[PDB]
Amino acid sequence: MKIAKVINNNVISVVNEQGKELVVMGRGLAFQKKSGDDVDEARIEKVFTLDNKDVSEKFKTLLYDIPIECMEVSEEIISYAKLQLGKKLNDSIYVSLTNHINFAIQRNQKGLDIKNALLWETKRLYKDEFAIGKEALVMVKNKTGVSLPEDEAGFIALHIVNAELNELQ
Amino acid sequence: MKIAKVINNNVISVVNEQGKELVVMGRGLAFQKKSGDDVDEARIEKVFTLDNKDVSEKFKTLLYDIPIECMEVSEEIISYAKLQLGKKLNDSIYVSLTNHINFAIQRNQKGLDIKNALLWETKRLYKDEFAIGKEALVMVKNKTGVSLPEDEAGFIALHIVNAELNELQ
Repeated sequence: MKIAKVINNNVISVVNEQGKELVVMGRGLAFQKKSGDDVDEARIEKVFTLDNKDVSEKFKTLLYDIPIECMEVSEEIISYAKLQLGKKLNDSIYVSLTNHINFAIQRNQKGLDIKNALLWETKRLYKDEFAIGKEALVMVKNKTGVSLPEDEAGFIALHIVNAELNELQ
Repeated sequence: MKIAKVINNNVISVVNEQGKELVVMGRGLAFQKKSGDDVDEARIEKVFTLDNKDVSEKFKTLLYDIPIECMEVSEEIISYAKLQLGKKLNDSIYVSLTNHINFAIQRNQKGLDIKNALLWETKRLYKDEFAIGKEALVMVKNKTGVSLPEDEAGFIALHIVNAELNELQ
């Protein structure tokens, strides 16, 4: 990607090929470089990505209202899953668990649980991915303490199967 | 949220409680205003949120890969679903469908088919959420041409129920 705009020597503005402007803070990113030049990845300290407030209505509350701690947790949870599967999983699961863990905490406080009505079938039909979900759950309860029931783990397994881009082992 | 850092009159830097530094651009955001003061909502024209090269492993590819068109579509999908349900669904579904749609396109192109073997149970067990999922899918396929089968739609329904705040109506 290339630098399109320059705010200062350290902070530059990039337009990704995916049509998204990024603001990258680095140290001397515009120094000894030019606009239209490919963004140096060594001097990158911090990156900022564009929220287009007109289009990104609800998208805003993800990047605003999700605790960074929960973010790390979810990233590491699915990194665990990705480590076990070997496949670069669909990005959808990562963001779903950040809100889902936070909502699970609230659900736990409410004294309510959700049920997976497909669980009896799911447990048998999807053994490995459910097991990885269980292992992930172990990681969840050991890192945060949040314990989700098998139903909820089943929903995670459903997201895992949607996250698996082609079974090939 | 507060304006903590100021690069110029139109571009400011917020430090959110969720440990997120934000670069918000808007005409006169720092104009007359002060550090520690709240970002003027009417002067918010463009927002940028922090992406960390170390922390955001997968979280990075979300905000990089997602096209603005697909974002609009997904916001509209959930808008349809949210209008039908009258429930402000969990934030996960919005971002999950942007990736799910892009990955579904890729899935369709690669010739990856995933038949939901749970769908046959889902028919009776998940009537409304799946029906609305289908209606939303109709909307997607008419607007974009991107057509998914009942199986994939069923998986979308699983995402919907994970984003559902239960039947609290």
